Amino acid sequence: STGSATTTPIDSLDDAYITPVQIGTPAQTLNLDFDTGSSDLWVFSSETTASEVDGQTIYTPSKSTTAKLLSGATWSISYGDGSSSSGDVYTDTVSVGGLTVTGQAVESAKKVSSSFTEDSTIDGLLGLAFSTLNTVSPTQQKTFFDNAKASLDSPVFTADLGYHAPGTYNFGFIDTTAYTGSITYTAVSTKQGFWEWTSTGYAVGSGTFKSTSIDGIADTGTTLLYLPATVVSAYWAQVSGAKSSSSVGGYVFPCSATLPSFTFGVGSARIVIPGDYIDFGPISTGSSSCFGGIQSSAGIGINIFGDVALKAAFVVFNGATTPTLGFASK
Repeated sequence: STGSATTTPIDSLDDAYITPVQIGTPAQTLNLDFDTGSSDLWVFSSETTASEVDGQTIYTPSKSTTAKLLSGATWSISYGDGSSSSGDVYTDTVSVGGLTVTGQAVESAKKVSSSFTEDSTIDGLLGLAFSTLNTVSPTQQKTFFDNAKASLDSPVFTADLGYHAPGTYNFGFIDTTAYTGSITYTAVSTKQGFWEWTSTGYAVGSGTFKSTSIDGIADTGTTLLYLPATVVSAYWAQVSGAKSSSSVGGYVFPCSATLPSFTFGVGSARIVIPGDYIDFGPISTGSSSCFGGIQSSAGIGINIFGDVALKAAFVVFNGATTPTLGFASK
């Protein structure tokens, strides 16, 4: 089997991407944030505290003939940006882009933090990291990909995120029309439950490539690119007037600037992030100070190849017995 679904930015900054997912019988379609940095599929639901729902589409298990309470199971998750959610669990039929999993754990939110409430366009998350990170207790549950894997034509999914435009998540096949050149594959460590790999270095603009190992995760659920302070300082030093602002919470730059590209290494290959991808616009409405898309990972504890980086590539998440990651230009 295979599946193919379009993913769409939630706003004009590409702060996140939503992909329609069919849950239950008859289908209830919710728009979920596919997150390769977590491993819970959770949704706004009929159980969610009413004051914490503001515009989201909810899953109502009582209207699904295939929904079953997973008795005794609870879940609770906290994300890197400080947001969180928690609730109980149903199993139900879940389909993405024509690919169907029966018995998928669908985590029903009883509580969500303010950032989720305030984002009316995100109806929940679908985690695509390794199932060892799944938070369901006392019986840990598998991700949608893990459940689908054996039925897939090939044990892979791909992320093809757009810059200010729709893109695609495919399951079970590599669309050879979706990228240019060849795909370069690189080793993954699953030790922390992430799609963790090591980039071979970077360049700023038309500058020379610096060979240096940068360990980090491929995380579709993180907006920006978080890298070591040394790397990030070297980037922003090439933008007149750029500075790290404690009050704003990262590097800012004059909105009048033309940003340089940023290149990262994948083995001997190179992925180029155009400067425009690094512009996250005014820090507040009408400001002439703009927020940078490359930020320091210092104090996160891990480097994160978020959407800023991933949207510059066609990315293969290879879930074969020895997982790997592939990157191609597009």
